[PDB]
Amino acid sequence: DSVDYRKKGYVTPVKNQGQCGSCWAFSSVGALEGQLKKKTGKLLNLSPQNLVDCVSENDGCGGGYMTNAFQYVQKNRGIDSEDAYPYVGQEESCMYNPTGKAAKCRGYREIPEGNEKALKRAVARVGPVSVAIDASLTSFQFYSKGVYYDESCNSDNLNHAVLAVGYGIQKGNKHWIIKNSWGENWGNKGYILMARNKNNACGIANLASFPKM
Ligand SMILES: N#Cc1nc(CCCN2CCCCC2)cc(C2CCCCCC2)n1
Repeated sequence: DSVDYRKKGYVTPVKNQGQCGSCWAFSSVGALEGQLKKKTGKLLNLSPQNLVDCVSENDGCGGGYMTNAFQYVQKNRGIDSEDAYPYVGQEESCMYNPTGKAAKCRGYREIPEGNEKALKRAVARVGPVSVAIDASLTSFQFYSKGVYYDESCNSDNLNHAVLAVGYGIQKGNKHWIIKNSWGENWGNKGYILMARNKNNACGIANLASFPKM
């Protein structure tokens, strides 16, 4: 009763957003990449920078919503690849070119708010899902091993965007496998296991969505 999409080729390497508020763009490109692999049998790194620069409804390096990024890729008729529109860590003018186009989107669906059952179904039936969490605690930041649970985590304080790449159980502890964008150096090779079915720990199911392809 588990899945790990890193084993299935749905997940690109861990990235480092640096000192830009673009976690949302990495979340979005990660969910898009998964769907590229689901639909086509192959994926590639997609461009966070395209999103930071071209999604005007978001705040570039000052934050943004994944749903807005998916809406943008749909309306735009594409998103460039990372290699075609590479990541520079700051907002620049929108320089999207359809010649670099690597993925398309025909909408998105939002998981019902606070429902981890629905989220589990979504991860099983779609693949990697974009989620948002309270990552503000010192204990999240210094995570290294095991299943992260902190009683101080605030589910109404969503301040960081990440990506659910699977679920399972470790040492009796149900978990979400979370891909972050703080470099491979952070956590466990850029990954964190977060508590699953512990009353929506850190608001994991409060802002969950995936792109349609
Ligand atoms: N990276 C990323 C990222 N950075 C910010 C900027 C805040 C900077 N802030 C400055 C003071 C210290 C704490 C961080 C906001 C968000 C999103 C949160 C998750 C869901 C809703 C969408 C917005 N993500």
